[PDB]
Amino acid sequence: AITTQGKRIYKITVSEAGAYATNKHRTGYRAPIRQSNYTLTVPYDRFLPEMIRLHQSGAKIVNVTSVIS
Amino acid sequence: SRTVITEVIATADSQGRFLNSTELQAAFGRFERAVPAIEAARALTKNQDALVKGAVQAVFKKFPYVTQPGEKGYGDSNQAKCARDIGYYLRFITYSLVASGTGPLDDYVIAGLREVNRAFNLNPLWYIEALNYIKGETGKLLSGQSKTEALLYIDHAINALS
Amino acid sequence: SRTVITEVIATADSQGRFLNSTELQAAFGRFERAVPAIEAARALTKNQDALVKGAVQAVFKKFPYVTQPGEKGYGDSNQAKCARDIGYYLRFITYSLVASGTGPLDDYVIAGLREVNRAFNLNPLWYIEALNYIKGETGKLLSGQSKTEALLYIDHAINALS
Amino acid sequence: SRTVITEVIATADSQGRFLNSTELQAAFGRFERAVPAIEAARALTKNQDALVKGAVQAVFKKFPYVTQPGEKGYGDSNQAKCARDIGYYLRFITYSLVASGTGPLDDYVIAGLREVNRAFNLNPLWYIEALNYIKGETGKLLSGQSKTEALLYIDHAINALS
Amino acid sequence: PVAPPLEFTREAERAAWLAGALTLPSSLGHTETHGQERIRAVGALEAAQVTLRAPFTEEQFQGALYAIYKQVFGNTYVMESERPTTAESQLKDGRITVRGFIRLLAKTEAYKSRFLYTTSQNRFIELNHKLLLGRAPYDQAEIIRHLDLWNSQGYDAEIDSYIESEEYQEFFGEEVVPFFRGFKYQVGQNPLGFNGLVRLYDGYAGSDTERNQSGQVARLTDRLSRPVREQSSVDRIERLLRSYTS
Amino acid sequence: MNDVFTRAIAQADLKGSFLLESDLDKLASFAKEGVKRLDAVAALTNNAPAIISDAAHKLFAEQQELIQPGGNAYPHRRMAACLRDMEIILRYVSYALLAGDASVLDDRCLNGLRETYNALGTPTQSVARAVQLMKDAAMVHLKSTANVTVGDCSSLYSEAATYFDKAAASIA
Amino acid sequence: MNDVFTRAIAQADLKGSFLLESDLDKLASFAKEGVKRLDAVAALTNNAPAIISDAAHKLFAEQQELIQPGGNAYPHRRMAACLRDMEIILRYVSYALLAGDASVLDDRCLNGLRETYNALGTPTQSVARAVQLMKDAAMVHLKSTANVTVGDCSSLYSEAATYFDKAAASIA
Amino acid sequence: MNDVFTRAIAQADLKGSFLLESDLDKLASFAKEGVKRLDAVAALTNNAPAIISDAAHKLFAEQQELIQPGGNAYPHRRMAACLRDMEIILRYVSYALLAGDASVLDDRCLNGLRETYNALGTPTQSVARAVQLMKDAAMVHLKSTANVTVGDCSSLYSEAATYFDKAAASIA
Amino acid sequence: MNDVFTRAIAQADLKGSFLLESDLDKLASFAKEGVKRLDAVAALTNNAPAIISDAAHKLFAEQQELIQPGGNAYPHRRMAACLRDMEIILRYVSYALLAGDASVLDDRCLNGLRETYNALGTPTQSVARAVQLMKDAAMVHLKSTANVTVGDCSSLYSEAATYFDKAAASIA
Ligand SMILES: CCC1=C(C)/C(=C/C2=NC(=C\c3[nH]c(/C=C4/NC(=O)[C@H](C)[C@H]4CC)c(C)c3CCC(=O)O)/C(CCC(=O)O)=C2C)NC1=O
Ligand SMILES: CCC1=C(C)/C(=C/C2=NC(=C\c3[nH]c(/C=C4\NC(=O)[C@H](C)[C@H]4CC)c(C)c3CCC(=O)O)/C(CCC(=O)O)=C2C)NC1=O
Ligand SMILES: CCC1=C(C)/C(=C/C2=NC(=C\c3[nH]c(/C=C4\NC(=O)[C@H](C)[C@H]4CC)c(C)c3CCC(=O)O)/C(CCC(=O)O)=C2C)NC1=O
Ligand SMILES: CCC1=C(C)/C(=C/C2=NC(=C\c3[nH]c(/C=C4\NC(=O)[C@H](C)[C@H]4CC)c(C)c3CCC(=O)O)/C(CCC(=O)O)=C2C)NC1=O
Ligand SMILES: CCC1=C(C)/C(=C/C2=NC(=C\c3[nH]c(/C=C4\NC(=O)[C@H](C)[C@H]4CC)c(C)c3CCC(=O)O)/C(CCC(=O)O)=C2C)NC1=O
Ligand SMILES: CCC1=C(C)/C(=C/C2=NC(=C\c3[nH]c(/C=C4\NC(=O)[C@H](C)[C@H]4CC)c(C)c3CCC(=O)O)/C(CCC(=O)O)=C2C)NC1=O
Ligand SMILES: CCC1=C(C)/C(=C/C2=NC(=C\c3[nH]c(/C=C4\NC(=O)[C@H](C)[C@H]4CC)c(C)c3CCC(=O)O)/C(CCC(=O)O)=C2C)NC1=O
Ligand SMILES: CCC1=C(C)/C(=C/C2=NC(=C\c3[nH]c(/C=C4\NC(=O)[C@H](C)[C@H]4CC)c(C)c3CCC(=O)O)/C(CCC(=O)O)=C2C)NC1=O
Ligand SMILES: CCC1=C(C)/C(=C/C2=NC(=C\c3[nH]c(/C=C4\NC(=O)[C@H](C)[C@H]4CC)c(C)c3CCC(=O)O)/C(CCC(=O)O)=C2C)NC1=O
Ligand SMILES: CCC1=C(C)/C(=C/C2=NC(=C\c3[nH]c(/C=C4\NC(=O)[C@H](C)[C@H]4CC)c(C)c3CCC(=O)O)/C(CCC(=O)O)=C2C)NC1=O
Repeated sequence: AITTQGKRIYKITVSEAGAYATNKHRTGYRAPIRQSNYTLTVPYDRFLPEMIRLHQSGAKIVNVTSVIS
Repeated sequence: SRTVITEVIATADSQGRFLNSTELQAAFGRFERAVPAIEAARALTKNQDALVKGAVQAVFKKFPYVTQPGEKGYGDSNQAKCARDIGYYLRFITYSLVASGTGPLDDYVIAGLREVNRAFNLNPLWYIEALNYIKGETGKLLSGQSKTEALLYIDHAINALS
Repeated sequence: SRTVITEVIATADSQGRFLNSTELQAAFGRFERAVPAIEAARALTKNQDALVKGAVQAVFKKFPYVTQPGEKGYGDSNQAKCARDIGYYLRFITYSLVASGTGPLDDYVIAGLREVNRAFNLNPLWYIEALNYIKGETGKLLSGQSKTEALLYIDHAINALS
Repeated sequence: SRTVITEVIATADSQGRFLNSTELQAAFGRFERAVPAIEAARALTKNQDALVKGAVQAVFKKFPYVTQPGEKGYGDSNQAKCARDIGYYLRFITYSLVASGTGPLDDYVIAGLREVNRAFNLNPLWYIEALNYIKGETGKLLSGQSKTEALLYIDHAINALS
Repeated sequence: PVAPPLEFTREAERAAWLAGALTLPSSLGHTETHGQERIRAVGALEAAQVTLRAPFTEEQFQGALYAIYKQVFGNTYVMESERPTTAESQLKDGRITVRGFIRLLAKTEAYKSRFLYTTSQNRFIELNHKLLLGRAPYDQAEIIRHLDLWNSQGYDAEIDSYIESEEYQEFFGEEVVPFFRGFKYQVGQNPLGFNGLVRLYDGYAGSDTERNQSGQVARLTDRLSRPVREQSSVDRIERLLRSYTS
Repeated sequence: MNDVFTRAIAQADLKGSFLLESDLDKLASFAKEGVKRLDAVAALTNNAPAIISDAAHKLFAEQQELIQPGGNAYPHRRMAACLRDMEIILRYVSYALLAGDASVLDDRCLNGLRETYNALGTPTQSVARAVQLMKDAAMVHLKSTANVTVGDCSSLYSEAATYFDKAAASIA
Repeated sequence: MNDVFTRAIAQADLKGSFLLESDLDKLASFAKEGVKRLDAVAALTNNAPAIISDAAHKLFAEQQELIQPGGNAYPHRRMAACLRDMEIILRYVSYALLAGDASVLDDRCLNGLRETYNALGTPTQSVARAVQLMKDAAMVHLKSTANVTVGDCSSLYSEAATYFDKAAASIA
Repeated sequence: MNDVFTRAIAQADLKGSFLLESDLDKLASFAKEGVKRLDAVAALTNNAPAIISDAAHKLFAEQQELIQPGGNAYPHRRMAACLRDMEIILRYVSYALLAGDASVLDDRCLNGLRETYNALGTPTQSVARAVQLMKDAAMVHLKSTANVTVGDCSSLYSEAATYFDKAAASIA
Repeated sequence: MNDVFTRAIAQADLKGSFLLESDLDKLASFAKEGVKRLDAVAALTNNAPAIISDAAHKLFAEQQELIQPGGNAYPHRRMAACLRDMEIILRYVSYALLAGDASVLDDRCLNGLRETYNALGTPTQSVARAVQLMKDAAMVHLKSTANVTVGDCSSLYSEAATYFDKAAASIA
């Protein structure tokens, strides 16, 4: 994250609607139950794997904004 | 700020469960013994101003150089700020007594206290001597459970200062 | 094993901190309510046999089909194990009364309850009925405060089974 | 079977009376004697395989012809049967050590030994000298008190064979 | 007619009478009613999970920080000359989760100083598991993957492989402070995961500190060593003999 | 995250002066009924699964479409989660009854659940119906004079009524 | 007829193996702490008339119908048979206590006792009550500390209680 | 872990040799008789609770000292732990049965187990007995000829006997 | 980590028996004088920093080679380590004093302390001497008659002295 690509963090809005709730039901609750919708920030260098991860869990995003630029 | 009640709520919600026998028993002790601390707070709020002057005088005798110029204490405005600080500490001690817990005291004084002493170069020993005067005099105004609750809270404040 | 004492000490140590006023307050409430609870454990230990026998009777009467042959309740061994189980629950109720907390229950009977009751096909309802009975004459046997304590622990056990 | 405790009870019971002093003294003697017997059983149990192999080889030494083709000893099955027989004797000797009585021998080996030795043409001298080997081998395995007990049982089995 | 009527008094009487021999004290259980005393890991198991919800207050936030430091840095002391105040403030408003704050601590120079410089890479992987995950490593599959990831993508990606992992996602997630959980059977482990966490964890009082006599040598590569690469021992023996006989 | 005592302290600190006659008067009045409140809390926590089961049976009684396929609680997991949520709201109502302040329940869940149930597709008036069903069942279980000393607990029945009414209104 | 040693030996033989280390340790511990067993057996033997007489007194005061004309312990012959049965059962309980095993009891005094009593018409409930009364009167003697070195014998008390309960539950 | 396919590969490799024709013959035979192997594995799987419950019943029948107070399996948490251990060993035996070689059972399950139980104080003789009891109660389910084509499967029966014996010998 | 009550419960459970009447008398007597125990714990807590400071002053006056360059406690970090060790050990002694048993010490405080000190090169004799000095500094505060009710607390003094001695002997 030393170079220019590392900066310009982005703000991600994530919703965990039933498409993810059913997968959590079949898998189980091992972290405390939390609200479906929230707002999250992820760096550019780590934007790809984190968003692949949130799609893997089944959560659906609303929109993404740019904190810098 | 939380008392026994709200810490019980917090732990029961944290474990994702209802309130069991132990939680209700601790809340029972707190509810039943809320009274003596309430008369302790009564006796302390009757005597706030006398204690403000007593504490400032005691810290000034123990620290003579503070009043002299070249130190913070010199000046009437700084005298009034000392009086206001000790009044704040006394009010928060009565707040803790009423709340039956160190919650109000802790989050209104202790949270971010050492850094603030570092920043305005306030000696915690000034407040320690003032609160020691408060304790020594509190040995006479209050008797029984109320007195020991007041002294426990004053001792907690003193320990947190050091 | 959670007590008031052990829960307090574990919460304190989890914050690397000494026991403040509130923790000693909870422990004082526990020591003030340890008299009715030890009295209740003494009573339920005097009447251990009557309670166990009555509970086995009540389980059979409410579930008559169990004792008929080709079922779990048939044979001397399984009814001896029934009385053994009810003695276990009663022993741990008295333990939870003495320890003024549900530590012994949660450690012994409720830790891994459903998995054992499932792999041995045991039915929760049998023990719920036995504990409902024990609650029944626990109300009759204990006057006032000890009654409420013993009923709190028996209700904890019943809701764990339910 | 027939041990010191069992013989005491059977004698006190045939006469139809409570256990008087002499019975209790014999019981005490056996109970205090049980320790050396227990570590003797430990020693023989630990050295099971070595003792069995040594006994088999002593058999094949003292009776060289038995290993020739056309007789009892020839054939891997018959060697395995010899090892199994030695294991049986050794195991029942340890049993009789633990019971502090000659019961297990007189039940599982000595009872009906001659008839079954005669039917299969088994030579008693085979097991006699195999037990002699084990007798010598516990000369070093066990020393002091427990050696007397182990030797006593080994030689009792030998006397039963001869 | 043993019992025509409803009342079962004889059956209950005999059941209670025969239950007496069933509750006799067994052989012994002094050290057995808690084998954790043999593990010497009672405190870790009875230390409940510490979390940080959204509406959290000042109280236990310092407690949450203390738990985080005690877990991540071992029992090694952390002088407030080393505590990152900016990260704590970023946590106080929820701009970062507990997971993000733990990522930060892992990437501070205190964490590196303690676990990366004075140590080899095997020890670094073992400590990363024991601290950021709670468990021991299972096999050299994990060690090889993590060492290759380090040498190819830097300490940053190496620590991310621990923090943004799936395992960390379920077991702890966003708002749970890591705890030693290999003592309890975790699904899909070897029997050596529990043994490894037991060997790494020397006690509640002890710690995995750099500044000791031994120089913070590896504890578990010896333990994790044989199963992975000693299946070919028998034939390697003949190869070594063949080389020696020449 | 504040109870009655800490709420009064917060107001006293915002107005900045010591705590006066009347504030400490109501605080002592609340302290004398501390056991009177503990007993209601204990009744709620002891009858919790019973109240949940009764509310489930009723709510599935008058209104049937949820049981039918296509309902928000039709599949077996979804109605399991329905029982989970109704248990959680009952638990937070017990918390509110103990402390005396709706805020701990309100800020934690009342805001979030609204939009969350918009997202999931649950008709909120059914949730409010479940809330009032637990209101009735909990009143039934708490009015029980047996096994405890009698008293004028109308204050606590009223307070629980307010908690359930406000929960039903806010979810809807 | 068995003792604990022969029980372990027979079970091992059925398995077919040498006695395990744990079994050897248990038998050695039984032998070591068996002098307390000798004291308990001597207490039962020495005081046996006292136990029998006290049990008879409490039973016949408690259950009057037996010693009435037409009652089942009415004439001197039936009363003597009653006392003789009590004495025999106590004798075999002391036997089982010394042996550490209830085989002799269940094998000589209880393999055919319920059927015998039923075929004689004797109330088996009263016989079980008599056995319990002997149990109490004999515990009063075992717990005595006179003439002996003070120690802990809770396990022996529980074992003797289980033998009395075995008799009382295999008669009734 | 390795099945028998990758055993053949590894032994072909570490001598730098292509797989022989004979080795391909044995592996093709393994593949053709594979369907019977799937039947055996499914028999172990679908009847797991039955096997585990039967083995547990027999185990606590033989040595009651586990379940009585002061015993390893007593406090009703350690009972669940016992059943879970037996489930795990059964699961790994079925894995080794599907694979064809004991790599799964001897690597993922049996490496650190004996001294794990030594650390916990658990008796390992009882655990080995439990494994053998599961072998007995699982052969009967494995031989069930109902609802399946009939054929000779003594090979797989010997295979599963060897795997259970291997687990029991490793653990003890 | 077991208070007096849970230690007694564990012993009772191992004996497979209900809690005796004498044991309940012991626990009732403990819980009766428990206010004295609370006072002692509050004196160890309220006057803790004074105890650590005074004990450290006496320790570093009596034994000067620690603060010398090359000494074990020489730099600032090692002085802070000294102070935190002493505060932790005083904290754990207060914990044990409240609980009533040294279970908290041998579970958490002293779990691997000697191993740590032998790894760090720390002289364990110095740490034991520091714990002794904390004992002397803490007895003064515990015996402070001012601000409490007058009553004999010799049992608490002996118990706390045993706790400090046990901590020193475990460190030594
Ligand atoms: C069919 C033939 C037959 C007879 C005759 C008979 C007598 C008899 N004597 C008994 C003991 C007794 N016997 C007596 C008689 C004494 N009372 C004193 O005034 C006198 C000095 C003395 C009589 C001369 C007493 C007081 C007892 C009470 C001992 C006990 O309580 O067990 C009892 C036990 C009843 C009980 O304990 O309440 C009976 C049944 N039993 C029989 O089966
Ligand atoms: C603050 C504590 C807390 C609460 C209160 C809470 C409620 C809650 N219920 C949910 C799903 C649900 N909620 C319901 C219940 C509704 N449908 C019908 O049964 C009823 C009319 C009605 C309840 C009375 C159902 C059926 C689902 C399942 C939706 C799905 O799985 O897709 C969800 C979405 C994610 C999840 O399944 O966990 C939340 C957040 N969650 C929390 O962490
Ligand atoms: C520490 C706490 C503890 C509890 C609570 C406990 C319950 C318990 N009871 C058991 C026996 C049993 N329990 C029952 C059911 C009972 N018997 C019937 O007469 C009644 C209808 C019914 C009681 C109301 C049966 C039928 C068995 C033996 C049969 C089997 O295990 O499958 C078993 C299995 C152990 C064995 O095989 O003997 C457990 C685990 N065990 C514990 O160690
Ligand atoms: C950062 C400091 C550090 C280093 C460098 C290090 C080396 C290292 N070498 C390893 C194995 C190995 N090492 C080698 C290399 C050797 N074998 C050949 O004969 C060569 C002659 C010789 C190289 C000069 C090989 C081939 C393996 C793999 C062994 C196997 O998979 O069985 C491993 C374990 C698995 C892996 O390869 O990641 C480590 C960690 N460990 C450390 O803590
Ligand atoms: C550990 C949990 C706990 C329990 C079980 C408990 C029972 C309890 N009930 C009490 C009296 C009481 N209990 C109640 C509550 C009942 N009155 C009825 O109307 C209602 C159905 C019900 C309330 C929902 C009342 C009103 C009193 C009289 C005290 C008062 O408020 O003036 C008291 C005070 C002494 C006395 O009995 O006179 C206790 C300690 N206390 C506790 O800390
Ligand atoms: C001839 C028949 C015979 C008898 C009567 C006999 C008694 C006897 N009791 C002994 C000790 C003992 N005796 C007892 C039993 C008593 N203490 C308990 O508190 C109970 C009150 C009671 C048993 C219920 C105990 C506990 C010991 C000490 C055992 C030990 O811990 O070493 C000893 C060992 C030496 C001694 O300390 O005196 C003997 C020889 N030995 C015999 O060969
Ligand atoms: C994936 C491979 C794997 C295996 C096989 C495994 C075994 C295993 N069993 C355990 C517990 C246990 N297991 C048992 C079972 C024994 N008790 C009786 O003797 C029975 C005869 C016998 C069962 C066959 C008991 C009693 C415990 C708890 C021990 C204790 O609390 O002291 C534990 C300690 C963790 C826990 O508390 O659950 C392990 C590691 N772990 C693994 O990762
Ligand atoms: C859906 C997953 C799946 C299963 C379950 C499966 C088993 C399976 N076994 C078959 C035949 C068979 N199954 C068995 C095994 C049984 N016979 C023996 O006597 C035992 C009772 C027992 C094994 C221990 C045998 C011996 C055959 C005959 C095949 C041959 O001649 O080798 C067949 C072909 C006949 C048919 O399709 O109806 C299948 C599909 N294959 C699969 O893809
Ligand atoms: C269960 C709670 C707990 C305890 C008890 C504990 C003991 C403890 N003391 C330590 C360091 C230390 N402790 C001391 C203090 C001792 N040496 C001097 O002789 C003093 C007189 C004496 C104080 C009484 C010193 C000097 C060190 C540093 C030694 C070194 O760096 O080599 C360390 C190493 C941590 C680090 O790397 O900084 C531990 C784990 N840790 C814990 O988490
Ligand atoms: C934070 C909660 C809380 C605490 C801890 C508390 C302490 C407390 N101290 C008390 C008196 C007392 N306190 C003490 C103990 C003292 N005796 C002296 O020698 C020692 C310096 C010291 C103990 C080492 C004694 C002896 C009494 C008199 C009551 C009795 O003897 O049992 C009492 C009983 C009321 C009385 O008779 O005055 C309490 C409740 N009060 C509270 O609300």
